[PDB]
Amino acid sequence: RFLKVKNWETEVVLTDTLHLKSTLETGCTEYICMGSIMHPATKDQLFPLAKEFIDQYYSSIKRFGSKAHMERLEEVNKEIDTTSTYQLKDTELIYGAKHAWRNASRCVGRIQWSKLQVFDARDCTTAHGMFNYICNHVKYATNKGNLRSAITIFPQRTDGKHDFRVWNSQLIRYAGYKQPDGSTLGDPANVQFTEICIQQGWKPPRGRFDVLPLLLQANGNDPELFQIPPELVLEVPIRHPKFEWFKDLGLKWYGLPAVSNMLLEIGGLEFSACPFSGWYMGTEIGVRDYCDNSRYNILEEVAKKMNLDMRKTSSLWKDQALVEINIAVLYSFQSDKVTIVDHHSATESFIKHMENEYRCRGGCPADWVWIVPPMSGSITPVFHQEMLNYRLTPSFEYQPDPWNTHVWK
Amino acid sequence: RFLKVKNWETEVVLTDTLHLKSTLETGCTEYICMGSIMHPSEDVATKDQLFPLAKEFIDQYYSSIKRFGSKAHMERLEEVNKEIDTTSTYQLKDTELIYGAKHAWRNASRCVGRIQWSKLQVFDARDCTTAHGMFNYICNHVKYATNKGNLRSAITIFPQRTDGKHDFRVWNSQLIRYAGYKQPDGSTLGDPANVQFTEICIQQGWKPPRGRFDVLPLLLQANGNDPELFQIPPELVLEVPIRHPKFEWFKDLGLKWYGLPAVSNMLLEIGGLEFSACPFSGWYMGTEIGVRDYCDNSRYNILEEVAKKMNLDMRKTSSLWKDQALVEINIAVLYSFQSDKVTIVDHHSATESFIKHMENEYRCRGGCPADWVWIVPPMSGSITPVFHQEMLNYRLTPSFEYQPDPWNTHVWK
Ligand code: HEM
Ligand code: HEM
Ligand SMILES: Cc1cc(N)nc(CCc2cc(CCN)cc(F)c2F)c1
Ligand SMILES: Cc1cc(N)nc(CCc2cc(CCN)cc(F)c2F)c1
Ligand SMILES: Cc1cc(N)nc(CCc2cc(CCN)cc(F)c2F)c1
Ligand SMILES: C[C@H](O)[C@H](O)[C@H]1CNc2nc(N)[nH]c(=O)c2N1
Ligand SMILES: C[C@H](O)[C@H](O)[C@H]1CNc2nc(N)[nH]c(=O)c2N1
Ligand SMILES: [Zn+2]
Repeated sequence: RFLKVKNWETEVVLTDTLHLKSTLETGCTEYICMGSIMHPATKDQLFPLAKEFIDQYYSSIKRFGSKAHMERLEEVNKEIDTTSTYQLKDTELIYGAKHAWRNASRCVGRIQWSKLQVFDARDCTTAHGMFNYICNHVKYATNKGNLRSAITIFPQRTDGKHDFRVWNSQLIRYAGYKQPDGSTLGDPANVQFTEICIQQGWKPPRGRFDVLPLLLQANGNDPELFQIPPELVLEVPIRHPKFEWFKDLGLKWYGLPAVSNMLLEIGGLEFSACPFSGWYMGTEIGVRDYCDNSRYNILEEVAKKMNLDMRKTSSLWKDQALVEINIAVLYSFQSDKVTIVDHHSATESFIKHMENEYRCRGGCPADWVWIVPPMSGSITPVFHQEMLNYRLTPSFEYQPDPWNTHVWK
Repeated sequence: RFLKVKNWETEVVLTDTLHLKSTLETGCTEYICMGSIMHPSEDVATKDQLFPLAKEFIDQYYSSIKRFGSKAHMERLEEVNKEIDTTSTYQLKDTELIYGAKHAWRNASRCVGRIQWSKLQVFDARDCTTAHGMFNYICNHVKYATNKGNLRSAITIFPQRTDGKHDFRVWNSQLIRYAGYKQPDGSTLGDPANVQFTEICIQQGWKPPRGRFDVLPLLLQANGNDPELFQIPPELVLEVPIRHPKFEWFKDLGLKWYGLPAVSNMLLEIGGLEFSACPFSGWYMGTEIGVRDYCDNSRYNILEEVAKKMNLDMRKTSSLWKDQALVEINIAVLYSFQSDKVTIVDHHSATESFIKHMENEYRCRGGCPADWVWIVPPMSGSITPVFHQEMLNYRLTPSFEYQPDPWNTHVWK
């Protein structure tokens, strides 16, 4: 009734008891494992989700079953009778937001989990208010380059008709344009959203790295376009410490990764607009953003200027060019004093974290498929780490795109 | 009953119906996924356990040859059923043996090489009775499979398990491996992965040359008896010296690797029968050597030396000095194997072939069990197509399974 996991590089073994607290499906069964699938209330249903979280919280402050505690257990249960839902105390919102990050199985950055700055935006009511909260988030988090992790939490879902949503998948993305001759300008992953913003009245500059506008939806109304003041959008020009022609590539990338399309679930409530931001692992930019074939796809471009044998795959010209690109990302950010972590430091930090979590908490849900970096996998320590994956609450979940689901006016 | 998988690089979606035939545990539950665990958690079948397993294997063999429900199919079932009832086991026809072996390979969810599953040379060694006999069967396998560098997939199959007390085992984990010697001071000579098995060999009288690339003796076990030592004849062990197309100094490293990878510690399960000794071999993907064998810290661990020779700034990690030297190593391995006309496949060619295979298998067979954590190569993962491919993992039989290390199990005399 316990589970061990081994590190085959170190032969260290850890015992998992924390898993005895999951409930949502993994999607796997004893007959099929779905570890690589990207995606596998009423009166009744809300009470116990709230109940278990309050017990969770009060257990986290020594005072489990305390004289206080039951008054909150009382008050929360009382409020659900009247408003149907209920509202978290500031204490609960901060705990719940920090623990959703703590339980994000796919996040390698979680050693930093309790150093989360929470911004309570639950008094927001209009897209204009949303824009204001988001601008203050970006400015705080960017912090001239000394980035700090933060989340802004907008009002919880109530009936579905009046959701608050950030339609951008991230606060800061570059735009994607369909070129008349079948090709794509900018970031290909963003063609659809970019066409919506254009359809919505955005006047695109139609270059590669055009920062998309914010498309914010408050209280179920139609979304509205807002352009983020550029003085808040910190960007880095990508140069190489060896190749002088590298600056000639015209490459830049922004400094603030901020996820804005996910759903945060605390005690049964559903915060559908909860943008959060950290700082980059270099491979996110170098390997995935620049080198996916469905993204900026610069491998051919870089190897050409490196003059590499591009005919046979066994020359490993893609591998060589990949390493160089990621050297330039990490070097460009460090030269411009913008926070960045390479995949070796990042993965070394996550082994520490797993060690911490097993000692003080008894388990750390982790998704090997996402924690292992997209490059040089086995030379990082997480590659040889067995992990158990299980779903703990509070949690970040996916949700449908608003445009697939929104009935306009 | 109609599970979907998506490729996130191409948007292709495939429909899996084959999963309905799955069986033994994945190791996962609705509450915990174990897809990154390496393993799970007198033991021989009864007449009652065996009847169903055999029937279903026979039913599926006869379905494969478009003879399901035929009189041949019906007599075979009755022949098997009676044999299990009288002898508490049964013997596969040779045709069934070959189909079973090929389909355990087809079914092997961790194998990226499966596009070759049906071109497999099966050697029926079920008439073997002694360790000397095994040595001979293995020598023939090595020579056939090596083929002067034009490698050829093969398996040799020794007698099936009876009561567990009389098993055939190849105590080696692979038929060709380099010895590893721990030292007084904690350093290791050779291959640190093989320190234990080397010590066993030495205990059994093997006189070790104590070198960085010593081919281990074979340690063969017939019919539950004590294992016995045999030296593979060196002329049958094809090796490749590792050099680099650009760095003249790379040969000064003194690297070499053997050409033939051949797994000899697994168990082949066909129709409820267990062939505890079934060495099988193919050809290498370069990353197996150039990433895992040479660059794992618990292995030969040469990144340090190679970076040095490349004059790499190794002060910080964010120089990516390990990444940079790992690439030039794997370039050298591909270049060496190719230079000497020894069959090898790079990780990009191999993953592209496997996507092609996996699609054809959905189309023609209705699914293709795959283990993402093992299919993705341990370098440059996301620039290979398997990284963006959703995969369903389930156990199809016939199958290769892990089994305990024999030295942990065997009782001596
Ligand atoms: C502080 C620096 C951080 C780093 C270096 C980091 C690193 C990463 C990386 C590399 C991924 C993979 C993302 C992808 O491939 O698209 C990821 C996923 C994730 N991170 Fe972090 N992270 C950080 C902070 C945070 C914070 C502050 C939160 C929430 C408050 C968070 C929650 C998540 C979640 C929920 C995912 C899953 C994404 C998904 O399912 O698509 N992370 N993280
Ligand atoms: C023909 C060329 C082949 C190639 C290129 C190939 C490739 C691979 C690779 C790269 C692995 C991962 C191994 C590791 O990281 O330790 C693997 C695993 C495996 N292969 Fe293949 N293989 C080939 C032939 C075969 C054959 C002939 C069989 C059986 C008849 C087979 C059955 C397996 C099995 C059972 C595993 C799982 C190993 C384990 O879980 O320890 N393969 N293969
Ligand atoms: C909090 C956080 C930190 C970090 N270090 N990374 C992320 C993911 C960010 C991200 C992902 C994707 C692709 C998601 N499939 C595109 C982006 F523009 C983006 F910012 C989030
Ligand atoms: C048939 C086959 C083909 C291939 N291409 N690869 C393999 C795995 C072979 C192998 C694995 C390990 C590590 C096992 N823990 C060490 C070896 F020396 C070795 F040959 C098997
Ligand atoms: C998915 C799966 C495939 C297979 N053939 N057999 C099993 C049974 C138990 C088992 C064996 C192995 C080693 C053989 N792959 C790895 C596992 F994760 C595992 F659960 C499971
Ligand atoms: C813990 C983890 O499951 C382990 O390191 C696995 C990961 N993936 C692998 N993939 C392959 N091909 N070979 C391996 O040995 C491993 N090891
Ligand atoms: C198919 C596969 O599950 C999918 O491509 C996953 C694999 N691992 C990943 N890991 C990270 N960090 N990010 C990703 O987008 C993915 N994609
Ligand atoms: Zn699973």
